[PDB]
Amino acid sequence: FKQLEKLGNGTYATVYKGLNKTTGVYVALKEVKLSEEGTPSTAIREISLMKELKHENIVRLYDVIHNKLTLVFEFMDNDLKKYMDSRTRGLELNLVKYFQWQLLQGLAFCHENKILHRDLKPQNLLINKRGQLKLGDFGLARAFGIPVNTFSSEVVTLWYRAPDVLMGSRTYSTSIDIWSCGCILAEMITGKPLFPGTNDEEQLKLIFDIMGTPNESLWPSVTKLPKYNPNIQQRPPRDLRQVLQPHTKEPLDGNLMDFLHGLLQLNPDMRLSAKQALHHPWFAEYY
Amino acid sequence: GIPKVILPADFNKCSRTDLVVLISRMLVSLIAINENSITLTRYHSKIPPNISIFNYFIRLTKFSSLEHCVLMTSLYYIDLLQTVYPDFTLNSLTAHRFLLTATTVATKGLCDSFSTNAHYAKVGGVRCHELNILENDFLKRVNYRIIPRDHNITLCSIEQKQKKFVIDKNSYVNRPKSGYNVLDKYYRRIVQLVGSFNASPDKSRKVDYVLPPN
Repeated sequence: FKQLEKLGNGTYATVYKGLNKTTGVYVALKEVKLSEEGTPSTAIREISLMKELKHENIVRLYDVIHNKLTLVFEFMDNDLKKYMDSRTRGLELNLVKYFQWQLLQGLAFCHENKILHRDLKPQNLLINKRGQLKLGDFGLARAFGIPVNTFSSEVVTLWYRAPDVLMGSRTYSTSIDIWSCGCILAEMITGKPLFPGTNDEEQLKLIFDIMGTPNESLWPSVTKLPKYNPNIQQRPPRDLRQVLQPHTKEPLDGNLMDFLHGLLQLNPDMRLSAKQALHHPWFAEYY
Repeated sequence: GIPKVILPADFNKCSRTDLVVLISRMLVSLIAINENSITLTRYHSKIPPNISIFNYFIRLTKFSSLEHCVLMTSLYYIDLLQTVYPDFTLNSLTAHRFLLTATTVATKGLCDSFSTNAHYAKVGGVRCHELNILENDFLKRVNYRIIPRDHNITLCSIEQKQKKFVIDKNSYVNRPKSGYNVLDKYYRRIVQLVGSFNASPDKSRKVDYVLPPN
């Protein structure tokens, strides 16, 4: 491999674009800093799970190269966040549907192998020159088929985080990823993020200003959440159509809307499953 | 006469002192057999350490907050390494260093709460660097295939670097619990083999262990 351009960054890794020396195949070399922490736990987790996730909608890990450690990922051109910036405005609805198809397809695979991504956002939704969408960066992901005690992790933005997770929940299941999907969706539809919060407190408030405050009645589990407040000013849910429609060039049909509500229930158990999502009347014409 | 504690079906709902006695038991039973039956490895000590496996095992547990599934995983990692690192056999020269290693790869690999190698090396008795290369060794030999799953070992064996022979030697769908049936399988096994008081490390904890016949 011969590196030929840096692409992004973090405190964990420095990512470059390179080339295979047999097939002309372009690759993304992800150099992981290799230390009192030994072999970055984040790598052990990524490398580990990637080997376990082969799908046409999950970025592939080709190999590992060993005082450093380079993760060789299948090179992807840009990402949902970067792809949208290029327009300026939300994407046209036939393209909005297809992208949401691809994301749910790859995630439905994760969830089937009992693995949560945990941090889905448009940067993590990479898109090749050929219009394919693939989930990437499984640093914060876990094989939840291994019943270990769950603690959440510090993330750079909270705009895609489930309200219950933000309320300190440590028994969340596969439903954490479905919330992010409903936010990814609204974003693609409108252009702007659905819950552009600044912090733990604001994000929750911003969810409740639209989704309504939690319905203790049809969600009794919420009273057990560590960051739960019984003395919140109760809010009626604002109907999503009058929030999105003003900022989407095309009319929002009923199907699209039922689908969207199905993803953005407050109560995890009311949240649609990835499998169930892919058989919603909204995706009928794909069959 | 000796106490008779009945364990639960789910190993998580079970005292992790019990698991540390159950595993240690299984460990010295392997150590006896594998021996009473030589290119060295990184898991080799110059001489058998003067601390029994159990007393070393609880220590790691107490002062590194080793979760249950990690304790089960640790045991499993023997069968892994023993199947894919020809050179490696569990024996009174490999137990400790292997254990220290396994333990801290299981945690860092599979868990949400974890320490630094520098923390783990201290409790384990080794220099930090000792543990770093010891951790790196394992990950290379196992090809990072650390998630205990039904077909994991096989897939690890297949993903090895393969000798070319003249004659070639010749999806978790529908599989129960998506192929995460390994750690229970091990839990049930050690209660079946070393569950009674007749194994070898009698000294450790005087108890017979039962598991409801279900």
